[PDB]
Amino acid sequence: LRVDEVQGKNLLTNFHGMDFTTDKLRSMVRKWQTLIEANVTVKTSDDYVLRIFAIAFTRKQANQVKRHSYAQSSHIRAIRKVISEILTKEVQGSTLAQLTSKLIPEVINKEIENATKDIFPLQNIHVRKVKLLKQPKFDVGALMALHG
Amino acid sequence: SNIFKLQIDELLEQVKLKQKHVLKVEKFLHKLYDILQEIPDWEEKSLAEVDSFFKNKIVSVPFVDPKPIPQNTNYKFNYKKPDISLIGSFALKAGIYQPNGSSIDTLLTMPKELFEKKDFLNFRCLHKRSVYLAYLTHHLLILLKKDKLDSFLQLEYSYFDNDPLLPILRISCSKDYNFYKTRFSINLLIGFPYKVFEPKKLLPNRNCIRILPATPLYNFSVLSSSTHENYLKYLYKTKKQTESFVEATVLGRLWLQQRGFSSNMSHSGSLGGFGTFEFTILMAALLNGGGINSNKILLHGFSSYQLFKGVIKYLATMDLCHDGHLQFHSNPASKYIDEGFQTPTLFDKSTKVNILTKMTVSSYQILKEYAGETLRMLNNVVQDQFSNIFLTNISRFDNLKYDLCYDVQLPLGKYNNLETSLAATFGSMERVKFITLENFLAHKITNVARYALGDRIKYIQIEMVGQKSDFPITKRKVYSNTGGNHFNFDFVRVKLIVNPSECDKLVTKGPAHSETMSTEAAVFKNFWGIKSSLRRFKDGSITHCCVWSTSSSEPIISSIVNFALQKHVSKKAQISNETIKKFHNFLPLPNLPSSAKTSVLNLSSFFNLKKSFDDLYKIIFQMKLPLSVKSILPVGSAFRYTSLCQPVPFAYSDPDFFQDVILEFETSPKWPDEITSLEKAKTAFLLKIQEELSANSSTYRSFFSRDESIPYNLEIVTLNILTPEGYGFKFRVLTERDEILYLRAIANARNELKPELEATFLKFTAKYLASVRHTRTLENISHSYQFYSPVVRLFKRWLDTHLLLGHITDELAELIAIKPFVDPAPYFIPGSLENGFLKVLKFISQWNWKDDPLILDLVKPEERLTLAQYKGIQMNFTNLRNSDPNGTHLQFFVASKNDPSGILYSSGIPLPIATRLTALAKVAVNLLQTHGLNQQTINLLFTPGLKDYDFVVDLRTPIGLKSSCGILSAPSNFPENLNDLSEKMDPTYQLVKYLNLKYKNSLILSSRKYIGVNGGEKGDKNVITGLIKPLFKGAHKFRVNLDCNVKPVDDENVILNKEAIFHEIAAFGNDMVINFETD
Amino acid sequence: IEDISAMKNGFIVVPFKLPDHKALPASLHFMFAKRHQSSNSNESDCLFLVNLPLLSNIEHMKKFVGQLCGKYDTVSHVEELLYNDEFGLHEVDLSALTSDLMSSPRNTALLKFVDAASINNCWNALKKYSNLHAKHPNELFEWTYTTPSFTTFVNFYKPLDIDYLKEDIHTHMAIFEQREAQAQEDVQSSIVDEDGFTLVVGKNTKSLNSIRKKILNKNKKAKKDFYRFQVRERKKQEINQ
Repeated sequence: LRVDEVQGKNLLTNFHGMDFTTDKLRSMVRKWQTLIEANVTVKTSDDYVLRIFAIAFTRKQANQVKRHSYAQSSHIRAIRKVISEILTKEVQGSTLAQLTSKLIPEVINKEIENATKDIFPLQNIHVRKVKLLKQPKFDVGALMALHG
Repeated sequence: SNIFKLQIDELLEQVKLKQKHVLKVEKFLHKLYDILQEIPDWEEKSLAEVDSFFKNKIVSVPFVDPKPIPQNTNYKFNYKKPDISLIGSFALKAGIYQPNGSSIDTLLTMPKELFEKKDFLNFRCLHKRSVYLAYLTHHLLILLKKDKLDSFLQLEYSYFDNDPLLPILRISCSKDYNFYKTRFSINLLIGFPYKVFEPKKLLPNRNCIRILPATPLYNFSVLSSSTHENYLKYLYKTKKQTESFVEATVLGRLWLQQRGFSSNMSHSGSLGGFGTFEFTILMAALLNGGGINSNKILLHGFSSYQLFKGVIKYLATMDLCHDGHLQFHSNPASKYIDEGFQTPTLFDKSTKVNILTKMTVSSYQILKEYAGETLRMLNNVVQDQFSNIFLTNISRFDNLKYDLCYDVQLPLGKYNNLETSLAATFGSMERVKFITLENFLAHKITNVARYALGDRIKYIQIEMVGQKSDFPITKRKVYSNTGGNHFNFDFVRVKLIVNPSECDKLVTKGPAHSETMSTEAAVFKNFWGIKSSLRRFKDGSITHCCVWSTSSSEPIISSIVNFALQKHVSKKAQISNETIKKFHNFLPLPNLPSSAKTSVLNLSSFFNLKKSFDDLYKIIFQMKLPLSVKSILPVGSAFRYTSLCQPVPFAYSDPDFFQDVILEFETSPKWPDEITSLEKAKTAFLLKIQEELSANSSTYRSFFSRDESIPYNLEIVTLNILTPEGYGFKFRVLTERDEILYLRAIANARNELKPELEATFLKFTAKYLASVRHTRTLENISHSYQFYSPVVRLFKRWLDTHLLLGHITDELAELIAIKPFVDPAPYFIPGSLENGFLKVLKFISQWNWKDDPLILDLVKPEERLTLAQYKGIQMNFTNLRNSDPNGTHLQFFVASKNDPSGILYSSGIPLPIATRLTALAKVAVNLLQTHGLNQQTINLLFTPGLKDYDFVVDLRTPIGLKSSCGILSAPSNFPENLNDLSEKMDPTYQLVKYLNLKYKNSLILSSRKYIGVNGGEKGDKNVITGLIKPLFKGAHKFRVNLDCNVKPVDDENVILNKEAIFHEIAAFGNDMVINFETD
Repeated sequence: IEDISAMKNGFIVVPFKLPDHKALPASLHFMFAKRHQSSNSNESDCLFLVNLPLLSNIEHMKKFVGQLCGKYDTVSHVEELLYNDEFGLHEVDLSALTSDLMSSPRNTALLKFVDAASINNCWNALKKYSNLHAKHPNELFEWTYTTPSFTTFVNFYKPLDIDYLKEDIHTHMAIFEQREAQAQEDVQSSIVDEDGFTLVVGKNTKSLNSIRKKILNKNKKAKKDFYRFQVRERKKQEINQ
């Protein structure tokens, strides 16, 4: 959270980023699977620009006997393409208020999984990182309307 | 860079009539200079004789205050006759065919010896000017008496550029030798020699005159009268140099007159201070220089557009008044000094005069921004706007150029009452600083208001209105006992373009507090007095301030002007601004705790509704469902700050009580393929939400409507959750299998129903798919355009009062009302509720459908519609106006980046209602340009109906609805069973829509939907009108395709059964309707 | 003018009065009647009724013919109303336009009969009534507005009853899922044409209508060299230009 306005011994903060803790993705990576990762440079409905990341791990199905479940790298290109398309569509159609409200209940993840489950299974899709790059202007009234 | 040159050429072709109306007035000036050549001389005499000389003649001699007495005037006059010439605009051949009547200059210069080389004392220079012009006026009157041109010409004393110390004589051609077609007034000033002085006492800071306060108007006016041909000579040198100066002159002076900087004056409380000549000589200054390293920026060869661009860019970006200016030497380059002169400033070393001192600080500060705005609308390569650059006229109107204007009524009486009325200082040093009460009062009132507002306003303008720039032959100056004074006004109008963020900030703080008081804290306390106090804030800050009280009807900037006018200007003056009270009282005041003290920029009722929605939003996400909810997002007008009554808790009959919110579930591949079973699945999800919410969150109440607004699917059952905060929400379900299902209906429809179902899909896209980005952009744009939500609430009350808001869509109203903000050209961004509403009306009148669309981009000032997108929406506009070039079914084309098709929000409304809209637009601006702004003007401007609307059908309702609709003049419950909202709400809107849906071919109906915003102070008065189609004007034979009410009298013809149609109207609405009238 | 009740090509004026309004101080509504006999199931022997009034449900029409049978002893089997599009809602059928299953003149109405004697007796009784109202407008049997609109159409603000639309949604989705699995199985069987041909059907297509609509919606390599004549004509092109 980045402090932007300050009044009444308070600090009035706006969404500046989102990360994972390193032990989360280290608790996700296991060998004999492929990690697909995507990142787009998108602009929201404001003049904020975001670099938003995504990671997604290939899954072996139930009744799969062979141990690997690797991706065939054409499937990696197709999955990274559908992921980049769906999160550059989920931004540009959100504000930072609507996008923070979007990535609170992890719902872009279910969008990605439902878009991807006719290429590869792909367990635990995450977004892992949202980076602010450049911000438009101040707009104190919008900040105060975001707070209340 | 293709149509601007044709704009230049067509502008010159429309302003050039310079072959027939120039020769006759040329030869009339030829006869006039022969007249003054055969005028005779007048030998050396004095004032002691010349007072009784002019005693019992007909022509009086002008003067300035006080009348020069034979004590201090031992002064004598000489009458030497000079050479005549053509000066200024006519000297450089750029006269303009304004029908209001332009000018021409006459050279009556003087010899070096008739007037001594001691012109630096007590204005006897202009006194001998006055006596020379007086006897030349007298003998020109005798010479016209002998040459029989008495009847059609009238020689009148008038003001040379409104200057109270240089009066002149103008011919008015009042009603083979007659003159009644071209321009009227012909000026007569005198001139001086070029060298009558000493160099070291011509700067605007000197003084030698009586009791060392300096005198800018004296040492400027004497040097302006000195220089009337050196200017002409070096302007002829630069005219022989560049071949673009005549076209540059006509262009820039047309710019200046259409934005109001005509060469009147600014010092005397007048909009102006700058003109054609000043523009051309600073253009020549920029031509010869502009750079610190002697950098030339203006090349003496190129075109008119780039010359206009370079000089407007330079005088827009580079400062001249507050810090720095540039000088040039005419007899040649220019330099920049960083030394501000606290006046609009540019200097010579050849004429040694400060030119722009007819302009004041405020008029320069508004000139710089006018140039900057026209620069900023020259540097957009997307649109073409040369109407908005040159052809439009913003200074023809009074309250569109400025957001606020107050009538300072000054009944301050006579000069013996000046001391005991005016609370300021008048005396000797100020009478040598400023000339009169007019220009002193202008400087003092603008300085007092500028200090008392400061950061709450952008720019200030001051108007001594009623200013008479002419006075007849039988008087020496202006005799005017005009409404409580003896001076050249009747009241003042102070005008403000304001900072809308800082209007209703109820603290205008001063500097910080210390042990020893500052000069700034000192002048703060000498200013405010009983308001000046010491306050600590929540952030730990001891500061001096003055805390006001906010009010809805009275913006607190008005109370600041009232306070600092009734204390530091007069003690008995009045301030009048009641149009603002009229507009702010037309906005419905909400039934909220202490809602009369709340300002009009307070959106906290919407914010409280959004907080209740946040609670319900978290409850719906935390409940568990057969699908994960993708996103639940609101789309309501209350969520984009548009709702008419700002929503009170528990207002059943408020039509925008039930707000609309679109929830979508995750992209399931198990949605059905057929539309009615799809909608039964969507409402199955809504029933599951209902059952879980009533089971767990027991304080929430919910029931089901049945929506019919999207046609041909009569089962979109949105549930209506009534929250414990007194709010209601309409929950829709967007699935990804909806748009492709409707596009499928387009694909396999029969070929006579393809525009039918395409209109149905346009309604679906307008409701579900495009309204979401519509409310997103308007919610993000309302925070950068502050007054936009109250001007839309006024505009929608206006539409509902004129009973067209039943048909025209709210989103359409929001886009036509967002036009004066997101592209305001060439007006500024609206800083008033009144200015916003009047500029909405001016745009909807001035804008034409059949040629020009409404392509506008909803963004913040300083993502943009590019040239590609703009030419694309231009292309589909031209395609729509080739498939139908007269607007039969598509009347408005309002289009944005959010929806480039245009037809979305403006489809479906009839051409009768659209013609009524553009007619009421032109009617409103016509009455505003005829009458002017008064309480009765605004009263009729909101007075409904009473025009060629054919029906009047007056209705009631068994209970008033305004305690239960939140416009106050209390319900804080919900009924035990939810079938009582049905009797509480009003039915007239959907009953009229059902009637128009069944009578779509014979007559349109119209009504009002917000019932008691227009229906009296009780809230029951609804009206219905009808308009019969142009097809059903007479008596036609019955067919298969009549679709009307039949009543044949013969066997051939059939007529309407009008009596049966309104009998069944009353049998439909029998408890509600009370009366019927046939216009 | 009153005395005329029969238009040029098969039309009958049917007038009747209207009740009291407080703000109407001769209010009379018309019907245009015309018999027609077609060969269809519901298009046989119907009276085209133009300008049947606002919200014309079954109850006052049944009352109309009941008082007709109470006045002139006329037998009539009329318990139905067909093509009753009052407002203009059901001009298109969007379910049949979007999908195959659960499926398969403006300001007129159908008043359909059963028998030749029935339509004959009611027809000359209504022609006799048109002629006797053209002779005297006073003592026709008149309409009692036992208002159907105040109950049957006052639902614009009423809450929908929960168990009722619960059961409607339930039974509708039951029969839809039943015929949807039927429409899938009927394509995922073996469809062998009578001569020899088995129809290619996709893996998860679930209907035939979507297949034939996909047909309706979906209604070379190179060379510039390599041959004797092609290199010959290219040499001729370099000689030419």
